[PDB]
Amino acid sequence: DVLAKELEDVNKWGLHVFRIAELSGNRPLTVIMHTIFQERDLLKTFKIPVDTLITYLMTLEDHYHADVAYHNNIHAADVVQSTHVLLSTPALEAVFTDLEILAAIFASAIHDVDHPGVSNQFLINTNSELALMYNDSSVLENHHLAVGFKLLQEENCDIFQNLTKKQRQSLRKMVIDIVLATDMSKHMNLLADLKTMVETKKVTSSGVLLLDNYSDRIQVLQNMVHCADLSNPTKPLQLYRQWTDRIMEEFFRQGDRERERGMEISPMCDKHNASVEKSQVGFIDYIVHPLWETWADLVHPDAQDILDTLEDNREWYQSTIP
Amino acid sequence: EQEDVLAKELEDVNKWGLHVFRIAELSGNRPLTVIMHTIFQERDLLKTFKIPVDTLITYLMTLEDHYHADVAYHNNIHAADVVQSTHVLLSTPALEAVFTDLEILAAIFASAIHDVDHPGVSNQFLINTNSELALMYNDSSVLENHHLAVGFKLLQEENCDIFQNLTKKQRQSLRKMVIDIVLATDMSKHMNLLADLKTMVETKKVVLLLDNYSDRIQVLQNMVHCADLSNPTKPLQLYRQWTDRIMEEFFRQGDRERERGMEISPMCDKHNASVEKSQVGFIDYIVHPLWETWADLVHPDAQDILDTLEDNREWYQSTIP
Ligand SMILES: CCc1cc(COc2cc(C(=O)Nc3c(Cl)cncc3Cl)ccc2OC)on1
Ligand SMILES: CCc1cc(COc2cc(C(=O)Nc3c(Cl)cncc3Cl)ccc2OC)on1
Ligand SMILES: [Zn+2]
Ligand SMILES: [Zn+2]
Ligand SMILES: [Zn+2]
Ligand SMILES: [Zn+2]
Repeated sequence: DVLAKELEDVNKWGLHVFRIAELSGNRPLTVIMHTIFQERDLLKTFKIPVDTLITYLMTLEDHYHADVAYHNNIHAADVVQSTHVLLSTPALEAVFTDLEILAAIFASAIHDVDHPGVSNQFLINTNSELALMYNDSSVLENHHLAVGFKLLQEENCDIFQNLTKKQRQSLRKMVIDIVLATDMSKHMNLLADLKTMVETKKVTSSGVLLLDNYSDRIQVLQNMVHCADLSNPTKPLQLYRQWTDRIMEEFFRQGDRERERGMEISPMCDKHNASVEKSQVGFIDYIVHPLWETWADLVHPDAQDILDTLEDNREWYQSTIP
Repeated sequence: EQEDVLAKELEDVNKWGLHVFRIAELSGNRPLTVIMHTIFQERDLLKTFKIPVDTLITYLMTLEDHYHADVAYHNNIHAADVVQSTHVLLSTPALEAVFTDLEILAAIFASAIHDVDHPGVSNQFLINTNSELALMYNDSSVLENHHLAVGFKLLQEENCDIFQNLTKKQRQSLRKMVIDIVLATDMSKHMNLLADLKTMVETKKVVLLLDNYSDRIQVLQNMVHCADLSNPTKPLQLYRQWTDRIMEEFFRQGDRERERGMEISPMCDKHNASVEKSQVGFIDYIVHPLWETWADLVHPDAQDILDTLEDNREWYQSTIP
C-alpha cells in the first residue's frame, strides 16, 4: 500500500530504493523489475508467464549475498531502475527495440549476481577456483553472467522460453557484451569510445540519436548500464551517503581479510588509513564526472539536472574532508 | 628394433619438418610425451626448473590422454607438432638470448596445452547448441578458455605438478604468460595479432631487442600462432596429411550440422567442397600474410620456411581441376 506509493516514482531519478527494500520485505529487485516489466509491457511482448518471471526474479535476487554491504540485491535493483530511467531519456526515444531494452534491463539485474564482496585481484591472488575457471580475466563479470543465465534453468525460471532462436541469440549476445563492459578495467576504452561517438554524434529527423550499426548500438547500451553502475554520486545526497557507507564497509572488510592473510591491502580498503571524503571527491573527479559529462553531451540536455546534482554532491564531500 | 628407429627419428627434433606421424606410430601414440620430454632435455628444463622426471612423464601422459583419439586433427599429434615447431622457432638466430628460461617454458607449455580436450567442433557449434562449455564461458573464446583450464587443472592430478619447485613469483609469471599465449590462438584474434606484429616489424629494434612485457608476449603469442598455422610451411608429405586431417574433422562437423538441421559451416560440407581451392585461399589470406610478417621480423631466418610455403601453394594450385 505504502509500497505502491513509493513505486510511482519508478520512472524518476532518485527513487527511494532503500525504503522500497524495507517495504517489500527485502525484495527490491523483484518488485522493481516486475514493475518495470509491467510498465514496459514486456510480459505481453515476449510472452513471459507472470509466475515464471516472479519465480526467476526471486531466484535471481536470492543469489545476491545478504551479508555483502554494497554488491547485494538493493544495488542490483538500483542499477536496474537507473537503466530504466536512462532508457526513457528523450534523446533515445524509439531508438532501441524491445529486445534491446529487455537486454539492457536483464543485464543490469544479473550484472553483480553472486558477488562475494571481494575484488577480482583478491580472487586471483588466493588462487580461487573461479580465477582458475576464468583464467584471471574478468573473473567476477564472467561469473555474474554464467550465474544469471544458469538460473533460467531452475524450476519455472525460463523467462525466455517463448523467444525465437534468433531473439535468444541476439539477446544473449547483447547481455554478455553489456555485463563484460562493467569491469572497471574496461572503463577507459568505453569512455574513449563514448567520447568518439559524441565527437561524431548524429541525430535523425525526429531529433533522436542515430545509431545504425551493432557496434554503436551496443556501445551506447554498455555505456548506459556503466553509467547506472556509477550513478550513486548523481543521486540525492541522502541516497549517495548510504551508498558511500556501504561501499566503504565492503572495502574495509576486504582490507581486514587481506590484513589477516598477510596480503598487501587494496586501495581504499585500509580502515586505519582511510580518507572516505577525499576518495569520493577523487572518484567523482577522475571517473564519475568524466563519464557523466560525456553521457550528458550525448543526450543533451536530458541529463543536465543529473550532472548538477553530481556537482553539488562533490562539493558536499569536499566541505567534509577533515 | 622399434625402440631404435624412434631414437633416430627424434634426432630431427631441432629441425623443421620432423617426421611427427612416424614418431606417433613408433612411440605407440605417445608423440606429445616423447617430443616434450626430448625438448625438455634438449633445453635443460628439468635441471633449470628442478622438475622431477617421474612428475614430468606423468603430467605429459595425463595431458596427452586428454587429447581426443577420435578427433582427426585437434589431437595429440597436432599438439606435439605445435610444441616442436615452437621449439624450432625459439631457436632462430634473430631471437638468440632474447627470452628467459621461464619465457621459454611458458611458450612450450602453452603450445602443449593449447588444444587439450578439443571436441573436434568449432566454438560456434558449441554456442549454437547451447553447450555447457559455452554457457560457462559466455560464448567468448569458449574452447581456448577451456584448453587453459584443463591444462592447469591436470597439474593437480597425482604426481603431475611439474611446477612444484617453481617459486610463487615464477608460478604467477608463467601462469600469466601461458594465459596470454593460448588466448591469442583464437582465430577471432588473428587480425589484431598480425597488425600488431606488422607494427613491431616497422619499429624494429636490434639480434632483436624487446623492451617491455607487451613486446615480449606479443612475439611469443605470434610465434605460437605461427606454430599453430605452420602446416602449409611443412614438407609436402606432412602438409598433405594435415590437410586430409582438418578436412576429415570439418566434414564430420558438417555431417553433424546437416544432421541437426543447422547451417553447415564454411568448408564443412563434403558435398560442396574444394579442398585444393580452400588450401590456396588459406595460404593467400591467412598463412602467407602471417609467415611473410614473421619472416620480416627474423630476417633472414625464415627464408626456407617461406620457400616451402610458396612451393606448397603452387602444388595445391596445380591440383585444382
Ligand atoms: C578512484 C577513487 C575511488 C573511490 C571509490 C569508492 O567509491 C565508490 C566506488 C564504487 C565502485 O567502484 N563500484 C564498482 C564498479 Cl562501478 C565496478 N566494479 C567494481 C566496483 Cl567496486 C561504487 C560506489 C562508490 O561510492 C558510493 O572508488 N574509486
Ligand atoms: C580461408 C580458407 C581456409 C581453409 C582452411 C582449412 O585449412 C586448415 C585450417 C586450419 C585451422 O584453421 N586451424 C585452426 C587454428 Cl590455427 C585456430 N583455431 C581453429 C582452427 Cl580449426 C588448420 C590446418 C589447415 O590445413 C592445413 O581454413 N581456412
Ligand atoms: Zn560488477
Ligand atoms: Zn554493480
Ligand atoms: Zn585451438
Ligand atoms: Zn591448434
